[PDB]
Amino acid sequence: ATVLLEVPFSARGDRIPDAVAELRTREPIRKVRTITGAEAWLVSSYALCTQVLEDRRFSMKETAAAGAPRLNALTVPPEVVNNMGNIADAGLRKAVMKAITPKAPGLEQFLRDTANSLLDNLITEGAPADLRNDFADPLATALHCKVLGIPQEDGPKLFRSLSIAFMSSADPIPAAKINWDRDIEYMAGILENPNITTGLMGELSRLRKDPAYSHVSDELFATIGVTFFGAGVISTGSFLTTALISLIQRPQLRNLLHEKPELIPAGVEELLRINLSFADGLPRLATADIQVGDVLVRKGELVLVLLEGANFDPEHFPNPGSIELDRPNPTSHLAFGRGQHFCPGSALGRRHAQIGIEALLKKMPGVDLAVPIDQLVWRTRFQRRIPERLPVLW
Ligand code: HEM
Ligand SMILES: O=C1N[C@@H](Cc2ccc(O)cc2)C(=O)N[C@H]1Cc1ccc(O)cc1
Repeated sequence: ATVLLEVPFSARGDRIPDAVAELRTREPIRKVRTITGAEAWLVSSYALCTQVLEDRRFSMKETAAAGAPRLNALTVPPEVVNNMGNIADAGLRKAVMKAITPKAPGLEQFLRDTANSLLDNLITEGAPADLRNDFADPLATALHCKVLGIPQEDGPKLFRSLSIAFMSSADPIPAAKINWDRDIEYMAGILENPNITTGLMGELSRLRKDPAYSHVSDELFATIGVTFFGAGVISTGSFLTTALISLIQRPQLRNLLHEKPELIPAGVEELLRINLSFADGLPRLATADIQVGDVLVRKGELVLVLLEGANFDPEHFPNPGSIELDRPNPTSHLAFGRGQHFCPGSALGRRHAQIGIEALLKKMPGVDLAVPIDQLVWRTRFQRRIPERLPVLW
């Protein structure tokens, strides 16, 4: 006799496990056990994933309630699970959104110059190069320092928190609180620094002294900086890293995008659709009894939305494992979520990858893995799937 299915199925981010297709066709909502020992519903078809994400009765903020079944332990204060709600209630949503657009002046040129500079340094050092630690992550870090308006030299200090902040742990993590309190204090100091006049933190620093915002807490202003740096850098760094693997594995596609770079936006959209960067389903707590497929989810139960369940669903994306640049529904994937909590940095994440890949194909058109693919070391118990090193030659 066996147990309930345990999630996650695999930490590998280069291929989807066969178990996902069997679950989707046979039991697209199914009971699973999480690493905390809690039970949850796993949803794995495009139709049911979209239903859950569009129904606000499946709540993200209630996942932080005491005594709720948990996917993993919180690494942030519980009020921060409601981060975007707190931002909107303070009247700051429009300000935050206009600061993280890729259309900000100098931003695209900064991204291009930084990507080229990183790749030139790698070419000078000679092969093998590590495209995660010496390209994808520094590019994500540099981009978010610029978007935030904070010194580039402070990027690596803030980055150091992320290997702990985004763990997917059964128990609370002592180091997460140490790093959180320290990073909050850094961002509080940025708000009092008169040299910080640009980017998101420059705008928040001005709004803090505006009478319309005098009753917004200093804690919220600092929290916006820490959370947007952290979520943005881990999400863009990890997506670009695993998109580069998908590209390297497909020399025909790599050659086509090198010859016709005007197809890079459509290629990136497919690379988003097939991306396995999210290591766990997205969690929601049922606030009511809700019918999902054949199952009545009860109030208080945990539901997990499996993004690669939806994004590889052949009923919505025929031939789902194939990158096809002429699909009729190309942005209808769930890589950025759906509904109330749709990613606010979607446009910035697209541009980061587009410019990173464009620069790579110009400088490194023969890029290939320097080791057999089974030699990549996949990070475990983490909210993203990423290889620890990505050694390439060219
Ligand atoms: C390719 C890059 C990215 C991917 C794949 C991605 C993916 C996602 C997904 C799937 C969600 C929904 C989570 C849920 O519903 O539980 C989300 C939300 C979020 N993302 Fe992104 N993201 C990316 C880039 C960014 C960037 C660049 C930023 C900020 C600079 C950012 C900040 C956020 C925030 C703050 C939320 C919470 C939204 C809310 O609760 O309403 N992300 N992201
Ligand atoms: O809990 C949150 N925390 C932050 C994201 C975050 C989590 C941990 C951390 O150290 C920094 C930011 C938020 O903006 N909203 C929510 C929901 C969330 C969680 C993870 C994620 O990848 C995206 C959204």
